[PDB]
Amino acid sequence: EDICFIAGIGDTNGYGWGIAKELSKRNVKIIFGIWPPVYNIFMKNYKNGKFDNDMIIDKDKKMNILDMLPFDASFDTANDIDEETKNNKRYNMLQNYTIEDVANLIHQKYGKINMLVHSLANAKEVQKDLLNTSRKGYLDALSKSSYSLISLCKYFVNIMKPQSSIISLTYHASQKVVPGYGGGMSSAKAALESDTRVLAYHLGRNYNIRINTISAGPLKSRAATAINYTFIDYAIEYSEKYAPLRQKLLSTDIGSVASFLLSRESRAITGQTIYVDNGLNIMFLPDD
Amino acid sequence: EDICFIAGIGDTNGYGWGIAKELSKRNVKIIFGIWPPVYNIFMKNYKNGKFDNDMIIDKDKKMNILDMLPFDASFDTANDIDEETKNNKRYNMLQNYTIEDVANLIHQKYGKINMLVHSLANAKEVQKDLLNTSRKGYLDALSKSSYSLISLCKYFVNIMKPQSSIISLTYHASQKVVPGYGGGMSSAKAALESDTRVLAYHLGRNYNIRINTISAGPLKSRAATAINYTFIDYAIEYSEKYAPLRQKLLSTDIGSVASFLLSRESRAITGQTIYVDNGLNIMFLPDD
Amino acid sequence: EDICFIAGIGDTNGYGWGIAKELSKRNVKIIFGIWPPVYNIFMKNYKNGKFDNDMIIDKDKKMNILDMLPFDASFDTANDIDEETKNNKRYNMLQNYTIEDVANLIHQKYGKINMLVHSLANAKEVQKDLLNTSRKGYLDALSKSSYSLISLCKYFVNIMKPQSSIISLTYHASQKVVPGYGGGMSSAKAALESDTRVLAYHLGRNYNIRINTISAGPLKSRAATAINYTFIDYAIEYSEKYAPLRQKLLSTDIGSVASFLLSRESRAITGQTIYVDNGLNIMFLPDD
Amino acid sequence: EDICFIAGIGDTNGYGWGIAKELSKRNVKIIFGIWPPVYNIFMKNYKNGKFDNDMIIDKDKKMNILDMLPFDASFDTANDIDEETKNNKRYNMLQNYTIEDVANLIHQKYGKINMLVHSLANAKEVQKDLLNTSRKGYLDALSKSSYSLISLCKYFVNIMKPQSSIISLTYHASQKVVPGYGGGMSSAKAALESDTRVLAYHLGRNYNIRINTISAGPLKSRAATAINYTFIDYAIEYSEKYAPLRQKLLSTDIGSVASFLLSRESRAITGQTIYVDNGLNIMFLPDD
Ligand SMILES: NC(=O)c1ccc[n+]([C@@H]2O[C@H](COP(=O)([O-])OP(=O)(O)OC[C@H]3O[C@@H](n4cnc5c(N)ncnc54)[C@H](O)[C@@H]3O)[C@@H](O)[C@H]2O)c1
Ligand SMILES: NC(=O)c1ccc[n+]([C@@H]2O[C@H](COP(=O)([O-])OP(=O)(O)OC[C@H]3O[C@@H](n4cnc5c(N)ncnc54)[C@H](O)[C@@H]3O)[C@@H](O)[C@H]2O)c1
Ligand SMILES: NC(=O)c1ccc[n+]([C@@H]2O[C@H](COP(=O)([O-])OP(=O)(O)OC[C@H]3O[C@@H](n4cnc5c(N)ncnc54)[C@H](O)[C@@H]3O)[C@@H](O)[C@H]2O)c1
Ligand SMILES: NC(=O)c1ccc[n+]([C@@H]2O[C@H](COP(=O)([O-])OP(=O)(O)OC[C@H]3O[C@@H](n4cnc5c(N)ncnc54)[C@H](O)[C@@H]3O)[C@@H](O)[C@H]2O)c1
Ligand SMILES: O=C(Nc1ccc(Oc2ccc(Cl)cc2O)c(Cl)c1)N1CCOCC1
Ligand SMILES: O=C(Nc1ccc(Oc2ccc(Cl)cc2O)c(Cl)c1)N1CCOCC1
Ligand SMILES: O=C(Nc1ccc(Oc2ccc(Cl)cc2O)c(Cl)c1)N1CCOCC1
Ligand SMILES: O=C(Nc1ccc(Oc2ccc(Cl)cc2O)c(Cl)c1)N1CCOCC1
Repeated sequence: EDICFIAGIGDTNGYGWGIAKELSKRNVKIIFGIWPPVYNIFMKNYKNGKFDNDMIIDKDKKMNILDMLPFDASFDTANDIDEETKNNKRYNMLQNYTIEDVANLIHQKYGKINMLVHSLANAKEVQKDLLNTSRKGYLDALSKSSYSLISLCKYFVNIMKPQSSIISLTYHASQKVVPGYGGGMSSAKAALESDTRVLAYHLGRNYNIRINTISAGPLKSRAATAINYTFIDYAIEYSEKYAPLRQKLLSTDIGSVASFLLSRESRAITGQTIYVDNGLNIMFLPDD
Repeated sequence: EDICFIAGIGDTNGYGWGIAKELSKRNVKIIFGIWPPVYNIFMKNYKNGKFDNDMIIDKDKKMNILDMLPFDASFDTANDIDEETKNNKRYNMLQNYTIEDVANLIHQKYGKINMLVHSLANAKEVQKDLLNTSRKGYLDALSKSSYSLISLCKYFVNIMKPQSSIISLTYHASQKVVPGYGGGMSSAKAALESDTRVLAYHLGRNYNIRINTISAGPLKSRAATAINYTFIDYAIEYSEKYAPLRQKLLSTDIGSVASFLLSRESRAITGQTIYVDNGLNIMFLPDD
Repeated sequence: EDICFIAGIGDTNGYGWGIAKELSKRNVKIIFGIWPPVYNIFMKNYKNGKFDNDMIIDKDKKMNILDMLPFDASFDTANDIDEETKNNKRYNMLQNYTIEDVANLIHQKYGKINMLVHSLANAKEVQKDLLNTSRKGYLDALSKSSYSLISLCKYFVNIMKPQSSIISLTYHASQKVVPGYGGGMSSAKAALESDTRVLAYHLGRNYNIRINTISAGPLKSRAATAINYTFIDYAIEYSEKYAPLRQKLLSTDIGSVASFLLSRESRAITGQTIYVDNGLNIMFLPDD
Repeated sequence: EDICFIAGIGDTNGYGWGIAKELSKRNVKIIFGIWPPVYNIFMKNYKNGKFDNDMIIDKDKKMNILDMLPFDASFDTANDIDEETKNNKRYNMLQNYTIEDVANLIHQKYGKINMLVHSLANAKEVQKDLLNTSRKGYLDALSKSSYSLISLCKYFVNIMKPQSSIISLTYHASQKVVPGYGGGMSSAKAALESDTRVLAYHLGRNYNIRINTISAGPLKSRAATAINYTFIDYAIEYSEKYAPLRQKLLSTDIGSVASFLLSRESRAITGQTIYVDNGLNIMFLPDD
């Protein structure tokens, strides 16, 4: 009897969605954590069947969405959330959306979960290059994109079965330089990729939980479109031109590998950056 | 209905067998390629029921062994087999056992296959360390345990459908040094992990076929015992003491990962070393 | 005519000192940036000849200390420094010790410098393990240990000659897990190691400056003693027991490599993590 | 007063020569080991002044060539040289040219040496890609360009002082794929980079000798021209266009790094691949 929390959703054009579709294939209950600023739009959009098409699985199954909670990766507990976001139009008429508040809500309603997905990123200044990034700007990126992963584990470790599994999405910009991947994201993902290891050790030895990370090719998600003729269009162009696998990478191409990593079928794998990127990661020089 | 060729089983105590079992679970049909030295024993042993306990699958399955063929990875085509090997006690009574000849035999009997497993390694002077390995010994190591992959691939690709997948097995002693892993075994493993990428580019672009490699943790196999209470018993103790996951590492743990990679679930992963080893590889210092 | 700024000093038992001794060997003017809280103790200690012994270079040379400035890697400009540290006993009777204020002071007095050393770390919670680290705690570590490097480059790029060179000290805890290396340091060093690359590209293409990083073995510095029978005593124990180079790693063992990296003799090397650690980094399993 | 043996010079257009020059600058004495095919030409050419322009060092130095010996890296001892090679036009008139024989010759003439350079690579089927490389071709690649290092080391160690150092040259196509780098050259390079560690452990612990390897950028050498406006001209264009450092890569750039590693300045570095390549290796995506 299986439950998965997915932290990081605001639409259906991302990897979290990809991941939720493939998990559904093996009958796993999905709990979405939506960033509060878009929680209400996402919810109204759901009710109104915008995703009814996107919720279909090959074999005549609905995606089994157990619940849909506001979730904000920038605050660990209730006592971390500041006054300005306390007023905030959007945040104001929701509650219990810190990391710890949602680890509780979920636990409260459905018991122990046993799969966890970190699928979120923010870098206020992704626009700028690493050199022109401000401290405040850089640290937000690390807080929201890297630390949040640790913070999830701490709070969710307590509501997880043993032999549970955690994942997290990463990008190659942390190993090799991609110009334009600014704001400290590259920085942020390096730490993620390393924290993944150290967590794998603490989580592995103490609770017998596994944690891994998926290094993803480029997908024209709502968030990648925000980066920028958008660098995501160029990343996909190059990738489909040059990657050893000449096909088009789909969000479920990631979903399947994730479903695998969240399953027992992978009990011997932990602390791994796993590359799901049509093989681009292995190339040095272009063919032309 | 998929068919897979596993190159290099001698007994039910290896990773090959582990991979055989887990594939069977997913209902894929098994062609075993066996080293002539041990062909007749394996065959005799199999007939006498000795493997019957070992062919038990959890959900009351047997094992779909489609065939058991003599096979030797040193010989590419028939004009390679030297007059001595040709005439040897073991080799004289057997036929069609070069890489090309079994690629043909299998094709005639069962048509194009879609999965290919490389689970053999060999090295004359394995007991001698790198410095004291002869040229003859080292090139032999590489020939048997590295090149056989490139050759398996040259010949087998033409009897494989597109979207098919190929995996091999490696050891972490290619990346960081474990002394006692001699005779150029480290060298061959490092070659095989590089070969794995170059081939992922050629096979990827030209056949839309994927190739990957599992860097496995330590197992008490027949051939791991051969290294000179032995180095493998020490390895298994270290792993079970110092690895993030303190569970005993089972060949079916590798088995199920190999299964995953050979399936369509892994359609966007290629050219990668995947570690299946309880996460030992992430450790720098023993905590104790 | 050569000048080097070294950001991160409070005594003579660290790597910055090691680095300053070896640079002196090739007649490079040294400018120390001391953390304000210990600036005055360090200065009084200097005047009183505590370091007169440590200032000797093999070949009858004094270390040429051009100047000694208070320097605080946690504030980028004057407008970043808060009220509490504005009162602060220690900080209060010093001025111009932000990153930008010192890039100016130096420039003002001696012109363009042409070698830059980042040799500093802070992680408030190094005591704890990654899991038990707080957000505030983690982000301090990244701010002080990782971001500061970027911040140096931005401000110092402007007072550097072209063909200048920058370095930074790192630790293997970012690639492989060392238990006990907590507080987000591991995290911090990963980002450093990656920022080093991305900076190498921006700095390389724009100003023709090189930037590299030195991955150091363990040294019983004043700061390592603070970590903890102190994990630094254990790190050295293991290292001297097991590293391929059986000798004792000295702070100048690092100093020489740094002097090399800061010289023109290395004009083709950039964005590199360079391991100066008696070779420990390359080992998997112990000998026993 | 140090002596170094450079294995593999054919002309003044390679990295060997570059390494020869930079060493000379540091006043170390040069023993050249030359491949018999080109021995007589090199020698004749040298006598006729043709290299005199090329032997200019900046600070009005010449070059301290202590000796120029015939040398062939395929033959370990004299009982290896087959009757055919023994009798060949080029090989018949020359003597003491196996790895052991020159290790002896040099010892008799000049006593124990302290520096050792490995700047040779060779591969029969370099023009064919990995998939289409024969077993014969590949093992030949490995024999010549990989094993010769392990053998140079077995024999030369006993005519080397402790604290001595050994370097070899590699290409980045061992890590990420550059197609056109065939015949198993990628494979040999990957072996050599693994060999480099295993040997750093054996030589480190048993002789207190260091071994490292320079992964060089592209140079218009004689042997780089041989690969089939050629692949190397494309390589040089890519490097000079897309690398962080847009300066033209010169063999003396490698030269001076090799010098550094062979000196005591690098006493704490061993088993490493050091990249000397204008930082190209850090790039994932071309910015343009
Ligand atoms: N698509 C790609 O090109 C690509 C490639 C490689 C890796 N990735 C990674 O995959 C992951 C998913 O990104 P995506 O591409 O699916 O785009 P996306 O827009 O679906 O993902 C970003 C999501 O995170 C949310 N978010 C931001 N801050 C948050 C916070 N504090 N709390 C809760 N939610 C928050 C956003 O609202 C959004 O829903 C990211 O970590 C990204 O770094 C993406
Ligand atoms: N066992 C371990 O502890 C371990 C750990 C990590 C990696 N690996 C790797 O996994 C793979 C399989 O390991 P294993 O322990 O299961 O080995 P194993 O005990 O199954 O023996 C390998 C098999 O290959 C066969 N073989 C040898 N030479 C051959 C040739 N020329 N042609 C055809 N067949 C040949 C042998 O008869 C043997 O049955 C190897 O590549 C090994 O490097 C093993
Ligand atoms: N010795 C080792 O065991 C070892 C090993 C590998 C790497 N390193 C790295 O080497 C570098 C130097 O450390 P060390 O071992 O020489 O110890 P150290 O005590 O000399 O270095 C820390 C110095 O940084 C200073 N500092 C802290 N925060 C600062 C700030 N905001 N502004 C200015 N200065 C500040 C401290 O006062 C201290 O002088 C560090 O980056 C460390 O991570 C050390
Ligand atoms: N040139 C480049 O663009 C480049 C780039 C990266 C790495 N490298 C590496 O640097 C090293 C030297 O490269 P290079 O371009 O200077 O080569 P090169 O043009 O100097 O040729 C190598 C030399 O080795 C000699 N040689 C070949 N086989 C031999 C044998 N069996 N015994 C003794 N000598 C032998 C050849 O005569 C030749 O002079 C090689 O290992 C190469 O892989 C070269
Ligand atoms: O954080 C932002 N950007 C952003 C950028 C990259 C991201 O992810 C990736 C996208 C593509 C690749 Cl190829 C890799 C990625 O990791 C994500 Cl998920 C978000 N914002 C919010 C505030 O400012 C506007 C944009
Ligand atoms: O090649 C041989 N030995 C050998 C050594 C390692 C091997 O594989 C591994 C086993 C354990 C680990 Cl931990 C890693 C491995 O790679 C294999 Cl399959 C075989 N021979 C020939 C000489 O004696 C008989 C066995
Ligand atoms: O930042 C702190 N600790 C600290 C820890 C490790 C450090 O460096 C290293 C030391 C050893 C190795 Cl082996 C590696 C290192 O990177 C440094 Cl320079 C500082 N503090 C200040 C506040 O709390 C008390 C201790
Ligand atoms: O082995 C041969 N070719 C060859 C190829 C690459 C080599 O080295 C490299 C050159 C450029 C880069 Cl960019 C990388 C290299 O490693 C070397 Cl020294 C030699 N032969 C034999 C057949 O024809 C004559 C030359």
